[PDB]
Amino acid sequence: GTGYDLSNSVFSPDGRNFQVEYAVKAVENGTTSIGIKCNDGVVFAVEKLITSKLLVPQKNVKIQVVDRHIGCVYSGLIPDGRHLVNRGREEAASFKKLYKTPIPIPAFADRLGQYVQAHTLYNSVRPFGVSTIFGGVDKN
Amino acid sequence: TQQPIVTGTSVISMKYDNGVIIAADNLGSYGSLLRFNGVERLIPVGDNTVVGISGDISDMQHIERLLKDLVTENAYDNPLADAEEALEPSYIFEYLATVMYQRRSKMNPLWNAIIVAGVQSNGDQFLRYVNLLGVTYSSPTLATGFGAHMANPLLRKVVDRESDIPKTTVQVAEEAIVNAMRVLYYRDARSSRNFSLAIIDKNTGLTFKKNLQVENMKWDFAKDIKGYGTQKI
Repeated sequence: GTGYDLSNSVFSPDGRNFQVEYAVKAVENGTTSIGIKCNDGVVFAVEKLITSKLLVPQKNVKIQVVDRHIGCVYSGLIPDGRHLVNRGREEAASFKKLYKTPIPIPAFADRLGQYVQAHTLYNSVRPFGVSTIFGGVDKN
Repeated sequence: TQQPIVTGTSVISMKYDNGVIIAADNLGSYGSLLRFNGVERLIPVGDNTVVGISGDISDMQHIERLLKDLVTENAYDNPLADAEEALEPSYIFEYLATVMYQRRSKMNPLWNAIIVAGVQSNGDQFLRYVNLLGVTYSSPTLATGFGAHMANPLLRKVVDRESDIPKTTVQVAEEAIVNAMRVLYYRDARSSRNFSLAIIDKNTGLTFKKNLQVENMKWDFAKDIKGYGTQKI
């Protein structure tokens, strides 16, 4: 039948999660953001739509910092992106508290990955309406 | 309720016309055993604040991590983290003062005596004390533990009240600090010859001095002292 797209954790007949695919539509609707990996670092850039002249220039910062070496930029639902960075900052602080060294980028990538994947397992939670480009420099 | 194991002795400090000076030796005592000699007990937070901690070293290292996280947390979503919205000496102290009093109220204190020395954004000198009990006070001169008995009397001869502060130069203030460190090496049994000295000035900024030693010591008169009363040879 139908209705497989009304609840989050429900598999459709073709093995798809439609609520997640609908969250992608919110991302595609959002502003464009990019990331460029260079020879010894990474560069993040984002579009900032000036709705009106009333918006104070250089104030509404979109790119966020995690720890002191990781930068995060996202497209789609900005509040959802901030929530993910808030978790990422807690996750980075938890790593540094126990292991002394600042969190590696591949290590940090999985930490956000497991948290976002968790929001696809239950019907009581909503998937993130953001695609996040992030990175930095670590041990190697 | 706990007990201090590895300990650091006096932290001495005073304020002059343009800023503040703070000093603490590099010792980590294990009871009567002078165990560790490479212990930095002055913690710079930014370029306008230095935190001097005495007492339990394991608790000091915990405070170190709290201060480094405060720098990290302040830079989050803050485009003026290096300008108008930078960490002030007063913000750093009040946070620690809150923690110290919260820990004593839970009957699990951080066994430390802390002096926060720095210069505010408007140029004002900051010097305030906080201990394991959460007791807070400000004075032209501040010293923890053994320095409170010996260094304070010497440093108050230079600055006895608030009006003496603008009359005191860096050269006179540092000389009084270096002299006090020598006196502490004479009479404190838990003191080291090697020490660190930090100057926070409203013009020249932060000046951190490492590996300083107590010099110009008077010991010659000991050769003339023999016996304990009646012995002549």
